[PDB]
Amino acid sequence: LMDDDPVLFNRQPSLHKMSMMAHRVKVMPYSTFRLNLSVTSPYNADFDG
Amino acid sequence: EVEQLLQFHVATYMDNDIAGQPQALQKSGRPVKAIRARLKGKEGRLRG
Amino acid sequence: FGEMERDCMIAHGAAGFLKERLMEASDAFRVHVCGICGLMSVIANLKKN
Amino acid sequence: ERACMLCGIVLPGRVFMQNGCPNCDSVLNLRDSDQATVNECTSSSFEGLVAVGDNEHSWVAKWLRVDRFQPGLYAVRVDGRLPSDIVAALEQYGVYYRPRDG
Amino acid sequence: WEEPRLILDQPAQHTNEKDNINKRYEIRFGKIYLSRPTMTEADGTTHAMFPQEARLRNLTYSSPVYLDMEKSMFTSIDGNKVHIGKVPIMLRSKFCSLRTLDEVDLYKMKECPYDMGGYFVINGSEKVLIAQERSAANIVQVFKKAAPSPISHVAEIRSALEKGSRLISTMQIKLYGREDKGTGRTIKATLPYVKQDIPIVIVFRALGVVPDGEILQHICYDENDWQMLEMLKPCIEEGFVIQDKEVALDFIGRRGSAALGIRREKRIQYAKDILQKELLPHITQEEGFETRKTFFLGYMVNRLLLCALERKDQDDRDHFGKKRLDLAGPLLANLFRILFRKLTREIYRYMQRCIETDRDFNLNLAVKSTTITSGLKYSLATGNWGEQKKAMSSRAGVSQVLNRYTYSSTLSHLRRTNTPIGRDGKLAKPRQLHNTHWGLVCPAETPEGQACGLVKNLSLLSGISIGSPSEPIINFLEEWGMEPLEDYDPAQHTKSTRIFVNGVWTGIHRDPSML
Amino acid sequence: LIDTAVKTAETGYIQRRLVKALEDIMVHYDGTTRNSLGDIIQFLYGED
Amino acid sequence: PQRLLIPTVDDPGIWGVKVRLGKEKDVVRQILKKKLAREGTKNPLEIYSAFQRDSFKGHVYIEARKAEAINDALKGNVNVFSNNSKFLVGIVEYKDLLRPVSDVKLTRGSYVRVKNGKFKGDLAQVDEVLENGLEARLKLVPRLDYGKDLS
RNA sequence: UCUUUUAUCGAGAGGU
DNA sequence: CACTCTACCGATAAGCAGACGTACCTCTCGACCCTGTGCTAGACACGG
DNA sequence: CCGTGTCTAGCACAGGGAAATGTGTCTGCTTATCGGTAGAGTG
Ligand SMILES: [Mg+2]
Ligand SMILES: [Zn+2]
Ligand SMILES: [Zn+2]
Repeated sequence: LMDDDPVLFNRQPSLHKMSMMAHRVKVMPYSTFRLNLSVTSPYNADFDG
Repeated sequence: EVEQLLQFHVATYMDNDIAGQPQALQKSGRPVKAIRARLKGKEGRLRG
Repeated sequence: FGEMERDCMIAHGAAGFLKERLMEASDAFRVHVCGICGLMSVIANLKKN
Repeated sequence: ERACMLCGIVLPGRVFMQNGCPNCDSVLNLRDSDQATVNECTSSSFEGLVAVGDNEHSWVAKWLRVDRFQPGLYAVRVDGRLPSDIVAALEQYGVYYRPRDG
Repeated sequence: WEEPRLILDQPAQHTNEKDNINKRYEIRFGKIYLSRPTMTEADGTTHAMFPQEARLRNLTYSSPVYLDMEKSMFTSIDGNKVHIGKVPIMLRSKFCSLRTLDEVDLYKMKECPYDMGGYFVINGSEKVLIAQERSAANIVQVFKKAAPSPISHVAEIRSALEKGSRLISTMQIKLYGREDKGTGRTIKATLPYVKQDIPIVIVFRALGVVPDGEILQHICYDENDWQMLEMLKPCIEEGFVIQDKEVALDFIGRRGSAALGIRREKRIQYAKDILQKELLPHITQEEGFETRKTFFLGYMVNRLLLCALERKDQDDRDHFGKKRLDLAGPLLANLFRILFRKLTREIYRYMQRCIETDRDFNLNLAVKSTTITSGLKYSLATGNWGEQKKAMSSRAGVSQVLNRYTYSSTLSHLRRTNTPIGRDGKLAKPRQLHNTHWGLVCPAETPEGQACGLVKNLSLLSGISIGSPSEPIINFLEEWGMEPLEDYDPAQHTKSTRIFVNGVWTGIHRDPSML
Repeated sequence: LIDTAVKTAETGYIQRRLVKALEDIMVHYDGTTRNSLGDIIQFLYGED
Repeated sequence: PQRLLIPTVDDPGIWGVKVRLGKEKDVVRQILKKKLAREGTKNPLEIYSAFQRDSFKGHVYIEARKAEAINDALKGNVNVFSNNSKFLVGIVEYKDLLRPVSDVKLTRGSYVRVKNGKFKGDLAQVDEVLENGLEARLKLVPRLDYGKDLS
C-alpha cells in the first residue's frame, strides 16, 4: 500500500450513508490511524479510545 | 410403540424445539442441533 | 461486514464493490449444474473432459 | 439362582442342594445328591420370571403347567434338558417329563 | 441430624418351617470430625499443606470429614469413622493454617501480610462467592394487578421453616370482583397440591369453625366496620351450602390431585394431612393447634380487605427491608444437603445388594466418598450452581474468578452482590436507586450496559447478621406478661398490641411502652 | 444512565425493520418509482 | 394337550405396566413378596401372578380381576412410573405373552466374528467346540510382534 | 520451488 | 294462521399454545456415567 | 511343613444407554357460546 491509493473507511455501527467514505492514503509512522478533525461529525466519533 | 419411536427420530432429525415433547438430548445431556437451527437465528446461516 | 454496511453500500450504489466484497475477497466456488432437472447433482470430471 | 428343569421353579442354587426342589424332590432327590446331579436337573440359564401367588386359580400358572405347585418364582423358559438317564428314572416312577426349554 | 437414622426390614417366609423373624437393619449417626488440610502423596505418604504449594502444583485445598456410624438389629418371630469426603477450606478462617503463626513465619511461608483472605482455592485457582440475593420469606405482602384482569387485589406468602432456613411452599389468596366488573366480589385462595381456587369459608369451616360469629369474629376486628362487612356478605352467601365439617373436608379432598378413587373414607384423611402439613408449615406441624392457623388466616384476610378498600398503600416490591442476602453460609449448606441425600440413598442400594447374598456390608466399602468431593469441587469449579446432570434449568454465575489486578479491584470484588431479575423486559423499577438505600449500599459505584442498578457494592460500614435462636426471646417475653393466643377474643381484645416474632404470630399484650 | 441504556437498542431494531421494509424501491428511466415488481408507488418521484 | 389350556372370559384379566428399564425382574420379585406377606390377612393382595418378558423391555404383566388390585400391587414401588399408565391385554393376546421361544447356530467349518479382545471384529473359522458346550476353538489370523518390545 | 498446523460447546469479565 | 320445535349460518369471545429480544471487538476458564465382564492376584486347602 | 493349584473377589476397562420430581408483551389461529333465524309440524 502506497501514497494516494483510495481506501474505503468505516466505523461501526454505521447508520446514515455517510459513515462509509473513501479517503486517500498517506503513510505515517507509529501505530494509530489519523483523521482530519472536520470529519468527526458524520462518524459520531471522538478520540477517547 | 417402536414405530412411534421411529416417527420420533424422524421428527427430531429436523426440529428440536418441537413444542409438545421433550428435546432429544445429546450423549452428555445437551440439546441436539437439529437442522432447523443451523438456519434461523442471528448466528445461523441466513444472517451469519 | 455486517448487514448495515451492506445497506450503506447499497445507499451509495457501488454494486461492483459489493459483488466483490461478497465473492472474491471471501469465498468463491464453482458448481456444474444440469439444464433439464436443474440440480447441483452433476457428476463431472475435468482432465478427462 | 437356578431353575428346576422339571417344575420350573426358581431358587438359589444352594437351596437345591440344602432342601431339594420343593415341588419335585420326592422323585428328583436333589437334597441327597452331589453338585453334578443338581446341575444336571437345574439350570443357571432361564428367562421370563413369573411370580405365581395363587397357583391353583392363576391362568398364567395353568398355561405354564405349574398350577399344582407351590407359590413362588418360576421361569417361562428353562434352558437345557434333563439327562436321558434321569428322564428314564422318572418314567420308572410314573412321572412324564415335558421339557420346559421351548 | 436432619435425618437421624436409616431403617431396613425383613418380614418372614424365607424357605423355612413356618418361622417368622422380623429383622430390621438400623443405622445411626452421631459425631463429626474435622481435620486440618492434608496432602496424600502419590507415593503414599501424607503431610501438612499450606496454600502456597496448593497454588503452585495446581492442587485443591480441602479437609477430610469423618462421620461416625452405628448399626442395630431388630428381631421378632410372629464401623467407626467413615471418611465421607473432603470440603474446600476458605483462607484465613479458624480452620486454616494461617489464622495463627503471625508475621515472621507468614514471611517464611511465602504469604503477603496485605492479602486479607476470603477467597477459595480450587485446582490451583482463586474463586470467590458472589454474595447472592433473594426475597424475604414468612411475612405478608399485598400487591395489585393491571386492569384487563378479573383480579384486583392479591395477598401472597412464601412459607419457610427455621432450622435449615429453606423454603417449602407458596400460598396465595386472590380477590376477584373488579370495580363493578366480574359480577361476584368473592375471595378464592390457592393451596399446594390442589387444582381449583377453593373458597375461603370452606377452608375456615374445613378447619373446624362452622358458625358465622366465629368467622366474622376472626376476620374483622370491629363491629362497626359495615363496609368490610358489606363486602363480606357474598362470602357467606357463597359458603352456605356447606354447613358442617366433613363435607367440606371431602370437598377439598376430592380436588387435591392424589389418585382417583380415594373416596370419603381415605380421602378425608388425605385432605386432613394436607391441611396439617403443606398449608402454612412455618407455623407448626403438630395436631391440636389449628386454632393458631385460623387466627393467622384471619389476620391475612383482614389485611387483604384493608388494602382492597383503599385504607393503606399497596406494598412496594423493592423496599430494601424486605430482602435478604445469601452469603457463603446459606449457599454451601443446600448443595451439601442434596449431595448428602444422594450418598445416603447409594448406601441404601448397596446395602440391598450385599444383604441379598446374606453377607456383611463392610461399611468401609459401602461408601463411595467421591460423591461429595466431586460435587463440591465441580460446583465451586465451574459456577453452574446445583448439580451436573441437570446442567440447564440450574442457576449459573455464582462462583466467579477473583479479579487480581489492582488492589482496589479486589476489595471491590469481595463486597459485591447480584440480583437475578434478568436482562429482558427492560423496566426501570428494579434498576433505580431506592430511598431505603441510604448507607446500606453505595449510590455511585455500579457497572454499566446491561447490568446497571443490578450489581451492588456494599457501603463501608455495613454488616450481615448471623442468626440467633428465638426461644430466649420467648422467655424474656413470657416473663413480663405476654398473653397466649388461645385466650384471644377480638371483642375482648380490641385495643391489644399484637406481638409478632419472626413473622409467626405468638401472642398479644396490652401496654407496649414498658415492654 | 438507565434511560440511555434502554432506548438505543429499541431505536436500532426499529431502524432494522424500516430498512428491511424499504430496500427495493428504485427510480426507473422515466420517473416512475416502482418496487421490485412494478407496483408504481409514486408516478413521479418526489412529485417534482 | 396345550390347546385345552387356552384362556377364557372366566379367567382373570392381565394388565401391562410400564417400569424402569432393567428393573422388570425386581418389580416381579417385589410383587411376589407383597402377595405372600399379605396372604390370609384381612387385606390380601388380590393378584394371581405377575411376570416380565425379556423381549418386552420396560413392562411387567400382572394377573388379577380388578384394576384396583394392580394399583395395590405397585403402590410405593420405586421402579414403577407414577403416571397412571397400565394397559389392558386382550384374552386373545394372553398366550403369546408366554411363548417360551431358532438362532441356535454355529457349525464347525463356518465363519464367525470375534466380539472381544485384540481379535475383536476379526473373522474366524469355527474349528471345534468344547464337550460341555460353551467355548469354541477358533482359527484366526494372528496379530503378533514376536516379543519385539517385551521387558 | 513451493508450501506449513490454531479444535468444540458453554459460561462469565470487559471496551465504544 | 298463530304458534311451537329444532337444523342452520352468522358473531361472538375464548382460550390457547408459540414467536420475538443493537452493532462490532477483546480476554479467561471447562469437558459422560453406570453396569457388566474379564483378568489378575491373593488366600486357602490339599497333597507330597 | 512347604509348594502348587484352584477358586473367589476386586478392580479396571469397554460398551451401551436416562431421570427421583422441581418473563414479558403482542397477533393470529383454533374452540365454545350465542343468538337468529328461518322453517315446518302444530292446534
Ligand atoms: Mg468514543
Ligand atoms: Zn438432469
Ligand atoms: Zn422342580
